[PDB]
Amino acid sequence: KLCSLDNGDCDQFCHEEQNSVVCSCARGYTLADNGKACIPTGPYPCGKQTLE
Amino acid sequence: IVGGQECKDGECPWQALLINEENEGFCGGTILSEFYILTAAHCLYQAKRFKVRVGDRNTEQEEGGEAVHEVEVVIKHNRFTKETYDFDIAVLRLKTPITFRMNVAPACLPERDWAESTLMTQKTGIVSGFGRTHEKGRQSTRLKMLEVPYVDRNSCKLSSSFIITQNMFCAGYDTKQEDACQGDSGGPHVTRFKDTYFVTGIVSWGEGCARKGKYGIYTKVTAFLKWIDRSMKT
Ligand SMILES: CS(=O)(=O)c1ccccc1-c1ccc(NC(=O)c2cc(C(F)(F)F)nn2-c2cccc(CN)c2)c(F)c1
Ligand SMILES: [Ca+2]
Repeated sequence: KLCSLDNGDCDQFCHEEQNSVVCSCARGYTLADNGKACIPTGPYPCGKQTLE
Repeated sequence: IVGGQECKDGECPWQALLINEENEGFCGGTILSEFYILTAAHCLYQAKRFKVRVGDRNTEQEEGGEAVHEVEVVIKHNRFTKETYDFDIAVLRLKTPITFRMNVAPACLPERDWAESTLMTQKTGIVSGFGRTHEKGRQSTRLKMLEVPYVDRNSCKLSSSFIITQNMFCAGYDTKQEDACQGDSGGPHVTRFKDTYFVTGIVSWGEGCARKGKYGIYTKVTAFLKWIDRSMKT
């Protein structure tokens, strides 16, 4: 199933390479060490509501 | 927006409002970055000279978090025509960079393939704006948001009196009286995935608003990602 299965456990973008899951993020986000989570680089990353 | 709810503090930070000479909103837009706004091409035909306001939620009181930005360059898709309303998309590069803060933030641009198989296959999306709250009414002074379910392409086409091209998609309700309306055009249609909102559409048109058997028509963002990218480098 890979990406077809819970988005391959990715926080955001998910594609398959070598029949394996590879996660990626939108600009302003850095891929975490686990290669799945997307971590913001600043106080206002794209796509996040501002609840402060 | 007909029906739906008021956008509470910080819930729709990527909403932008195009204001004319008289300082009144006539169309919406989406913040893509500190310098770029996404909107509808048909919104450009109105208002010879216009500005962009971000961070607003109540057009009446001057609140304090609002900010106006002049447009440096207007990038309208050349294939757009009032005769078909196809290619209803445009991008605005502002003179000065938007400063992000409470109620001011960009929506994420997704990847084509992923967006189509993961975002647009979602049950619903969210549309927002300061448009009319009824087909016959004035522009809303309060910013509203409305969750609109994705509509099957087949149902979409047969329900429409006009041709639904591949640069368009349906969202909304068959009979329930909630829909986007005049004035929301050019505004955001976002889809949430794990608490992150990605731009998926642009309020484009519809036969009236919240009419039974009719749906809201949006410009399909995934069909213009490359065009958007090229435009943001202009
Ligand atoms: C030019 S054509 O007809 O030959 C045409 C040609 C080819 C394809 C499509 C169209 C077409 C149809 C209706 C319209 N009319 C509207 O889109 C509209 C009117 C109103 C209000 F006046 F309020 F009734 N609100 N409104 C609208 C705006 C945004 C979203 C939604 C969603 N519910 C509705 C429009 F522009 C274009
Ligand atoms: Ca205001």
